[PDB]
Amino acid sequence: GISRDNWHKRRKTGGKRKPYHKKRKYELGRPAANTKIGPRRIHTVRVRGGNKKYRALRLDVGNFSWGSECCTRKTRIIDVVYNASNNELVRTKTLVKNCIVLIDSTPYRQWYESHYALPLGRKKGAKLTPEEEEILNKKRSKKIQKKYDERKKNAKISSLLEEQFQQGKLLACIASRPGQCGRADGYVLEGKELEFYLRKIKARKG
Amino acid sequence: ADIQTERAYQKQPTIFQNKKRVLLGETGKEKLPRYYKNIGLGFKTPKEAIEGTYIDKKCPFTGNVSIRGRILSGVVTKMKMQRTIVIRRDYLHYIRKYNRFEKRHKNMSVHLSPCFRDVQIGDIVTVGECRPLSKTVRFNVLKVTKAAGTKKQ
Amino acid sequence: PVARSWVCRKTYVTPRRPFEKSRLDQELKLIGEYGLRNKREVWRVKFTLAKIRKAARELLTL
Amino acid sequence: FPMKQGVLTHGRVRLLLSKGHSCYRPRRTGERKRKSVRGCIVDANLSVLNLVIVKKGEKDIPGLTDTTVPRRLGPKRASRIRKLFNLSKEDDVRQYVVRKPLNKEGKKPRTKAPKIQR
Amino acid sequence: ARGPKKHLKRVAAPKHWMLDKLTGVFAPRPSTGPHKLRECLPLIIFLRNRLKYALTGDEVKKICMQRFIKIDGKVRTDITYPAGFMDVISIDKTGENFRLIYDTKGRFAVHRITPEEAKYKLCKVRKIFVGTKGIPHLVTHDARTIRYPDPLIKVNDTIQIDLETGKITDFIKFDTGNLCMVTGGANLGRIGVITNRERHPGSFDVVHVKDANGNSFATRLSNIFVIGKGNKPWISLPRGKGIRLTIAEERDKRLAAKQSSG
RNA sequence: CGUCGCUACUACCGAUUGGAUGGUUUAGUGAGGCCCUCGGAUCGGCCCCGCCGGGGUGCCCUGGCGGAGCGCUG
RNA sequence: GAAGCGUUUACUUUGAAAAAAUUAGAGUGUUCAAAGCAGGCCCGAGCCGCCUGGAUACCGCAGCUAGGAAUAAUGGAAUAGGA
RNA sequence: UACCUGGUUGAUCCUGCCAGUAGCAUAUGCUUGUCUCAAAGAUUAAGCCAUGCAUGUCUAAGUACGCACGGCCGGUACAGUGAAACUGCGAAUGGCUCAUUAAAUCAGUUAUGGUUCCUUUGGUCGCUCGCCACUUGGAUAACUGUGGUAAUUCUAGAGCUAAUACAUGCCGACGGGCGCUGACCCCCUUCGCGGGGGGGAUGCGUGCAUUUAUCAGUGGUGACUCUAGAUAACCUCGGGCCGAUCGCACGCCCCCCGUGGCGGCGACGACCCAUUCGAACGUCUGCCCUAUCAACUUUCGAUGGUAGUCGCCGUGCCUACCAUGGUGACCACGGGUGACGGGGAAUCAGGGUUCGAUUCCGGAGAGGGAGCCUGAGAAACGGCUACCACAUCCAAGGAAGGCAGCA
Ligand SMILES: [Mg+2]
Ligand SMILES: [Mg+2]
Ligand SMILES: [Mg+2]
Ligand SMILES: [Mg+2]
Ligand SMILES: [Mg+2]
Ligand SMILES: [Mg+2]
Ligand SMILES: [Mg+2]
Repeated sequence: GISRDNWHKRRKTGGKRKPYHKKRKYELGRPAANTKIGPRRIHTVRVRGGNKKYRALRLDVGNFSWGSECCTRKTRIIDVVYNASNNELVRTKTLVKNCIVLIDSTPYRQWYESHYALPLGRKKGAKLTPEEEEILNKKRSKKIQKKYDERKKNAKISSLLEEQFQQGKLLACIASRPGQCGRADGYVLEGKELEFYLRKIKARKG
Repeated sequence: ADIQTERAYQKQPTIFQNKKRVLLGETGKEKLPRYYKNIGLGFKTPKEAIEGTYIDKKCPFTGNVSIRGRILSGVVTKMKMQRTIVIRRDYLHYIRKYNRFEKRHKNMSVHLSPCFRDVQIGDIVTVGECRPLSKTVRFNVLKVTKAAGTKKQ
Repeated sequence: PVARSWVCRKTYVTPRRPFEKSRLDQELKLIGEYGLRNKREVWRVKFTLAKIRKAARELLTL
Repeated sequence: FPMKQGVLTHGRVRLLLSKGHSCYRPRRTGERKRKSVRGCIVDANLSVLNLVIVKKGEKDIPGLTDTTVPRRLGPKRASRIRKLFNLSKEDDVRQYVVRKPLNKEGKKPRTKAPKIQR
Repeated sequence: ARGPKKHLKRVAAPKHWMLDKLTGVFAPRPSTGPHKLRECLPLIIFLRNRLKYALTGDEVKKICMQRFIKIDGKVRTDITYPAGFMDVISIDKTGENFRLIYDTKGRFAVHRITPEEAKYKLCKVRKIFVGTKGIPHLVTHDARTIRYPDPLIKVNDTIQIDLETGKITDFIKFDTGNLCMVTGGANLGRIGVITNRERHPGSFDVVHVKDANGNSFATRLSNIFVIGKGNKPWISLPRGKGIRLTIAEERDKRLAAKQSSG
């Protein structure tokens, strides 16, 4: 079928190479997974040596790490917004290893509230009183307040980042290979990388 | 220019670009750490690769390539490809019947990291074998020496 | 495949030129003296002597 | 040519048949083979039609609804014996197995019981 | 080929098996095991050609299936089991024990040993690493791996396996002045004392070894098997004490033996 | 020595848009396999919920027949 | 005993690594030999078995190692940007 | 054994070829008593093939309710020998041939720190806190019985019956510990404040393997982005492991007792690691003739860069965007080969010249191509699918092929 062989290429000098055998199995290639966004569909494929590979035909959830906060959560995928390799991949909404995607910020917002005890992702406050009022105060003891204001003093978020939190969507770059592992794990953009990808988005449109 | 000249973002994978920079560390552009490694075999890593800013995933010192196998030398012939050059290796082939020799040469496409900044045509470069970097590239420049030069008029 | 050996060699070497009166007479004298059946016996012992001399020459040059 | 369920035609089609589909058994592991088969639709162009009486009529068909033949051999698993005779717990489940007698003319007739598994 | 081979040619067999050409087309392709097939001695040829206990493969199969051979203390019924270097072949029915050791001419010799010496076996470590839960694992030149070794043992050192337990009794550090043995190449089967180890990074390191006669020979590091501390071996050496004699001295030794016997 | 005359032989030119056989190919059609999206001839489970037995004591433990939910599903 | 050579080679010597078979060649009365890889020893019969061999050499060119530095090429300080 | 001899002339010295001479290697002729080895449809046609055989396989240790035999000792699951069949494994080795193939194969060398690896061997297998377990569920063979077709190792319908087949799924170890979450409580500088520390109720995860991201720096390399740690999480329903398996002697504890609990030697089966056999793609150097082949490659990947896809992995292997590169008189590119490569063979001063289809190693192929299933391993052909070319049977509706295996 599809061949990964090197011997069908012209050699370095440009001369035509003649094959000395027909296609072997170990030099095969398989059709691309073309990982779409939607309810999970994973197809198993037997590979060389009897091992197993996972084709992620459709993925709706992902595992993404903040990194700066060392907070890794299982979030959901909204849509692919930019892809460095092929522009057509964005329009067809395919998850590849290096594509960047919009992910839900709800678990990270929840962790931020539960840890730093500071409003984040909230517009003006006093809108979710049965829960936010409890989680912010908890009337906790002297030492517990001493351990909360201890983590408060270094609690800051980049301006490009809390704006995304207000929007409810975070830019994240995949780091796994869907169609090889069957997952769409990744990391949340921050800092110079986020700034650069935002400028790329703006240059593409904006 | 800068190090971001293509559609993707260039970064060393082993280096965390963001360290949660807050008021405890002065935000006066703290330098991001640079990943370098000693390659062994007596080759000293150049200071340009030590303190540079370029990103090259195929650099022997700052990239993800290991030198092993054969270490050989050549003379730079062309300098007209992106981050890779072609060298000429001249040797003698012994023809037994005539009890004599025969000048013949082999070209080699070797990878030139941006750490070696002022290599010119004719200088002698020692390269080391690495994993296949491209279709015809299997070697990586480890050291550069000038060919009776270092004085340009 | 087979477990044969097919290692063999000729034990004699034929003379370069045939029909020399001197060589023919000398070999016939040897045949008559030692009761040999034909010229192949004298040729095989001549070849054995030649091989011995060849090995000795190699050792002498050594 | 036997007729295969799911063809949905009258006539024949050639189908690539894998292990345990129908109308074909594999001579070696992973072997598939293209076989001619008949569609599931019944018509006049047919030799023998297999039919299974699922509902009995008011009368009795001679030679069919009479002379009941047994199953050739009873259950072998302990659980199957248990569900056959409603055993609860340790009620002689070992000896409740059906033991069939066999009577050959040229030998002393004997009764034999199968080994019970699980 | 479309898969692994399972046949061996008689002429393509290792030379030290002393397999002659005429008797058979094939050779006993050793089963996979602790040792490589180029440097292993299969049990079939050990019992048929070295000790002459059996006449053919069927006879040696009967000996093996009657469970008398204990390779490394374990009963092995495989007819083509790879014995390999420094293994104990114990036939308790005859009360005899063999330590498989190369002789002077680089081939395994029938080496009879006492039962009190047959209970331990030296081994050369090959790789040292740390597995899960921080447990030091150590593999040997066999396929034998052990856990919790003394941290003093480094690579290409020697250990003393105690049979029936698979544990360590003692160890030998690889350094200058330790008696060793060459296990491959032109110097295969030679006993000497390590005198020098020169290092070639990215290449095979080369050691210089001097025997009792003072003859100095070099070899690669991977071919070195230390078998004793200082000048005293930890096991009984074969006849000749691993001392290589050139053609002249063995010729006149043969002449002296024949002249004394005649 | 050469033309001319006779006879043999060997290649050469030659209309025939000569012919045949290989090979690499452009353009088009294209069997079959694999993959993807569907598809659902059928084969099962639960909801049984039409009856009866019933049971800690119609408030069933359920064992069957069996309308069948005409649903949820493999 | 750890590190570098006051250049880089070519060359020469040494060592390692270089399948077996084949070739040369060691030993061995195959009845001689081509071959083969065997065989011999005392037995007064208890020899309730002893002594052996199955070497060695060559294996180009290319690659690895350690000595030599004559021959040949190659360079170091000239606007000194020299040690 | 480093060799020459006849032939131009009227005669002579030469150049120079022709012829002679010796081997060996194919055929052929004539002849042929003994004995030991021993090549043998390669050359043309890798052309076509009738027929028969060439790959099957059971131990005490997966499943026997065949009477096909048979001990029954006779009131009992199963004595045993066991056909068949399911299951497991092999069938990817071997054997054959040399068409293809000219830096291709192949030989030496080196790397895989860039990969997979049945099986053997050695590790690991209570490390996880979480109304069947004294053992769960459904089907299917073989078997009885009804057949169809001209036909084949074609099979359908009905009825059972097993697992180490196919699924399902606990207990136990299990007392707890560790890290977060922290109601509160206690000792504190006490004083009108902070206080410096302990215990801790309630929840959340705890093991190996997998996919991310992050921090520090037990062992190891010449060199890891190595191995091992720590944190946050994920962990794919055609979905990883965490024994529902099988034989041999049979024994120990009895207090609570007396009906249960403990037990040895094995076999099989395992996610993972190591080893063994390997395999695959790479590194450097090396190949015959040809210029009446001098410029090739780059639309259609040619040379490189960036990010992906796919693959077992590294790479233009492929895709997208870029740059215009790359190879050549040190012979590129093209063409030919009556070219498989090598170890080797013949000839034998030295140097060389020819031959290597041929039993060993490596490669390729199974009429020509192409595509796949199973499997650790095949682009398998004594496996399958299709086309092209040959070709077998036929009741004309269909069906069956691959001797460059031994004959
Ligand atoms: Mg059972
Ligand atoms: Mg050919
Ligand atoms: Mg050949
Ligand atoms: Mg072959
Ligand atoms: Mg298998
Ligand atoms: Mg093939
Ligand atoms: Mg095929």
